[PDB]
Amino acid sequence: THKISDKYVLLNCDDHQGLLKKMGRDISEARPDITHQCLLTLLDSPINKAGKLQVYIQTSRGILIEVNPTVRIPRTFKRFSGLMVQLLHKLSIRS
Amino acid sequence: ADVDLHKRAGELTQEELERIVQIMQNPTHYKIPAWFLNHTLANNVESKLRDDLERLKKIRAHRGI
Amino acid sequence: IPTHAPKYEENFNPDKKSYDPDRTRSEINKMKAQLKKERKFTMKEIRKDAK
Amino acid sequence: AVPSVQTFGKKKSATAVAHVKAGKGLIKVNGSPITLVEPEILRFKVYEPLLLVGLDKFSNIDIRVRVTGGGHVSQVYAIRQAIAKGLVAYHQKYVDEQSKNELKKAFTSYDRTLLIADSRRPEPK
Amino acid sequence: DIIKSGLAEKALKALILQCEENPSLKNDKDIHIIINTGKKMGINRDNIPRIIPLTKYKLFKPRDLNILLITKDPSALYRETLTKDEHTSELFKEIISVKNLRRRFKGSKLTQLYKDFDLVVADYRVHHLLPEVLGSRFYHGSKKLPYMIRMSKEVKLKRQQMVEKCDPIYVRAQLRSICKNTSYIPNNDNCLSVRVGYIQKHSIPEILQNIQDTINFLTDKSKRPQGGVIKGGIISIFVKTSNSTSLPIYQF
Amino acid sequence: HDFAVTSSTRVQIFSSRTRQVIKTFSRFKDVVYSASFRSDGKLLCAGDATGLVSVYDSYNPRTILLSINASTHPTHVTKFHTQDNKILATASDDRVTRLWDISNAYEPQLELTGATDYVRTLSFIPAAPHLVATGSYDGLIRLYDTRSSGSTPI
Amino acid sequence: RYANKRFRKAQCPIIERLTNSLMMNGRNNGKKLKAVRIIKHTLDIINVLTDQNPIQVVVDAITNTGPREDTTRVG
Amino acid sequence: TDRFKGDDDIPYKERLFERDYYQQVQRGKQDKKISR
Amino acid sequence: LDYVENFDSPMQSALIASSLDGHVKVFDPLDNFQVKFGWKFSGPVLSCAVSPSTAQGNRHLVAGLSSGLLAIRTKKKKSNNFQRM
Amino acid sequence: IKDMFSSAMEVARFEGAQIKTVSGIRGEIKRALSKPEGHYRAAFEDKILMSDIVILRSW
RNA sequence: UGACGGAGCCAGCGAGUCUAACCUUGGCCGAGAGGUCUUGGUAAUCUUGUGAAACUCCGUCGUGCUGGGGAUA
Repeated sequence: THKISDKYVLLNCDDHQGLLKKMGRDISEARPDITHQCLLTLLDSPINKAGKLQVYIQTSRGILIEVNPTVRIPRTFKRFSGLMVQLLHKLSIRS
Repeated sequence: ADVDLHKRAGELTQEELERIVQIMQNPTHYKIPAWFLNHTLANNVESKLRDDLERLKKIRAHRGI
Repeated sequence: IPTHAPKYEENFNPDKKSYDPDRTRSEINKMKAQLKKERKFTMKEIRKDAK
Repeated sequence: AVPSVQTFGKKKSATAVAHVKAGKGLIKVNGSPITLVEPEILRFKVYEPLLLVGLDKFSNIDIRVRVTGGGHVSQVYAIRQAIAKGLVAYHQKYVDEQSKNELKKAFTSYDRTLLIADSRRPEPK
Repeated sequence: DIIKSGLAEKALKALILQCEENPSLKNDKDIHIIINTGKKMGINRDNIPRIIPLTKYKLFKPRDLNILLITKDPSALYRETLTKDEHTSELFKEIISVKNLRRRFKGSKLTQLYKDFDLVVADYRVHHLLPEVLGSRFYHGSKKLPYMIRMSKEVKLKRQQMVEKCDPIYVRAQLRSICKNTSYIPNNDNCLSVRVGYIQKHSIPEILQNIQDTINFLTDKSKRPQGGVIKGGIISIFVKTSNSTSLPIYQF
Repeated sequence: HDFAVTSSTRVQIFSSRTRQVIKTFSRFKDVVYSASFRSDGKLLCAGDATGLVSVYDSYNPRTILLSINASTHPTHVTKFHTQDNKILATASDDRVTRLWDISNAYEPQLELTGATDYVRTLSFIPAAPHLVATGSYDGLIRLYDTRSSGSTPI
Repeated sequence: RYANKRFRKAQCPIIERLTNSLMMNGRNNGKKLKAVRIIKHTLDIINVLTDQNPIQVVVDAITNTGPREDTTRVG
Repeated sequence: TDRFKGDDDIPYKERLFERDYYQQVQRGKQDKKISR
Repeated sequence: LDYVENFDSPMQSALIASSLDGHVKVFDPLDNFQVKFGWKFSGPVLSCAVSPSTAQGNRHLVAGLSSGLLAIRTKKKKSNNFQRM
Repeated sequence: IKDMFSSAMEVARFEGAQIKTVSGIRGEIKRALSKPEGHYRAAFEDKILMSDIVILRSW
């Protein structure tokens, strides 16, 4: 997450030019879309539907998230970003 | 209502269940002892207290934050 | 597997408080925090100039 | 004119005075018998000075223990220490010394906190 | 002697029609008379509520009010032989002894207890040591003040100990008498307040008849245990609810 | 000196000094079918109409010692071995009786199949403790040596 | 007193070491009579499920469970 | 129960924005006190 | 069915059987399983038992009917100076 | 001390003052109490009695 | 590692003629000062000594949390 001056954004690769370089990191890393497309794959695969799978995702900052199988992940990207910000800042997301 | 104290709720005769409903439905007629069965003020006094506190700051020599 | 949807507020700010839909608990809680911080600040100021 | 022997047992703040005299065989704690010592899962902590050496030692003496202070487990520990060192002291005084230090060997081989309490603590590391 | 007249009825009508409207007294539901006597009744206020017997109007039924029973030391005999008897099996809301009563209810729990029950009835043996157990809330005034009951119908003689038994028809009997009749507590001065009637359970002629009942019983020559207390000339009555003024009756 | 009576959804241990219920087991979830004491009398098995053989200890109805999830049909007869003390025979409306070990109550130590209709009775042979005489609704008192395979009566 | 020298706890009796390890959480620190009571109950039902010595059962449980190698994270 | 149906949208904040003996005797005792 | 053995009885061993018709009957497996006594209850007798061979006390026979009720029948079982003188 | 002030703001204004009873027992206002509004804690020379009146002379 | 409801039983500190509420409804006496009596509500870590709580034992129940203005008794 980043505070923007009154806004909290998930650090995408495209919502900025140089927020990552004003913090220090490189543009070839700020990739939340690929954990989005992996959440889509694991949460639409039939083994999740039969309930023989659980997902844990973990960040480059070592922040471990347990992803339940029953979650209806938002299929578009910016809903996912706005959801992931409240995940990182409320520590829990309700049904 | 004379129904068994240890029967379950499925095993009930219909006269016994309607006897339960009757006993609940007219309780004072059945001489049941009647002991068996039984907002903005904060907002307005709080605005007066914040009025009081504003007056108390301004009679002294204060500032906000 | 049953499929529930995740409850969240879009355009979040964790420092800002959430939207309780009532205006007679949210506003009295706002003026609770206002009354507490202004009371503590005022009487701290007057006890330090009393010292 | 009667033989009598008084000993003391102590744990954390419990105290237990045992009077041993020549009698019929009756063991009493606070007036009630020894088989009514609570909390009843430490009744064998009270019973072990008896069963360690056999009830034929006790069959001619009669002990009585007055216990005061402490909590439940402090009281059963002061009771068993009072019973043990009272029986040893009666056997030193009015029965023979051979039996006295046989009883001392039995109680010390089980645990010598039946006879010597841990008294002064702590350590400055 | 007999006092029942149009001034008394006028006062009670006016007070009823005042309490059915007056918003500062929308909670008090009780009619009390204030007997003003001339001479000072000399007997000191111990807090034993003596019973004024009414003749033809039971003013409270013993089943539509919460009853707390305070018993002797072990309370096992009283609790079982009260609760599993079917004569008194549904009569008492709570039966607790003095020991665990003062274990459980202390402090603000006593205000909750006072707001919880509506008739405090205690054993006559342990009644006298209630005022430090129960607090000052029960004894400031008299509306939840505890009543004595005997439980055994056995007298105590010297040199021999009372056998312990309780009698549930007797406890129902005197609790029926307690909720049936009304009660007064004497004092040293001239004033004396008695609750007679209710606000909507009772009507004006029955309240007047039991008022006159209490006048007879307090001014009487006989009943020198309980009722011979107005030994001189009674001067006035007033009538009030718990937060009203005092509407005067029988100005002598 | 006690006898366990199976009514529906409660098992009542009566005593034989006063003939009244001393103890009662109420916490079943369907109709309870079988109730039997172990050979030593230390514990009690009860077969249920959901296939959940609950074994309590006798003379304490509050400690469910274990609960075997047997077959999905109603288990109808449950009893411990008469010679052994740690195997429990439960037969159900699955046409198969089972010898569970009450240490390993996840899989049965023998699964006596071979029946064609609604096994309702067990017995054990009182001297040879390998021999289980089961009985079903097609006549045919089948009986099994347990040292062998167990899917075929001898 | 089994915690004032280095290896003296190696001869506290093994039922007591099991009891002392049983009474540790945030909830039941110090409740040794509760832990003694539940060790008494669990030895009763070990004997009633497996007709053998529950002291032999707990001795065997120690000797089976205690590992024989392990990895330390190298610097 | 969602089979690629996803979670639904939520409406906007501005979408939720744009949418007598008594009285005689009590005055008698009052005037009695004031008379004294 | 059930069966008792060597209990205190003239019948050395007994097999009693319960048969859905009110009747529960006892057969003696020594003289070729002949019937010897029987009881009749008020419904279909669904299960029966008797107290076992080492009961040593009050000896019981219980039969539980399909009607919802149960029947139990039982058979039941100066001074030291003066004495020293 | 019960009522010589009406609120914690007044006691905060008058913290640290010297008070005394009518029996000459000196003392000093230590801290405004929290729960009742005009009450405070004072520390005296020795144990004052319930029958006394504390006093703050001011001009 | 629950929820009710009883029973059992165990301390150590602490002894200044000192220790401690408030707001009311009314009656009478008194010149007033005030006294006494009566009454309802709010607050309460009880009041100086006896005693604890956790604990032990016994009966009953039985393990997916919560809201106000709308709707039916």
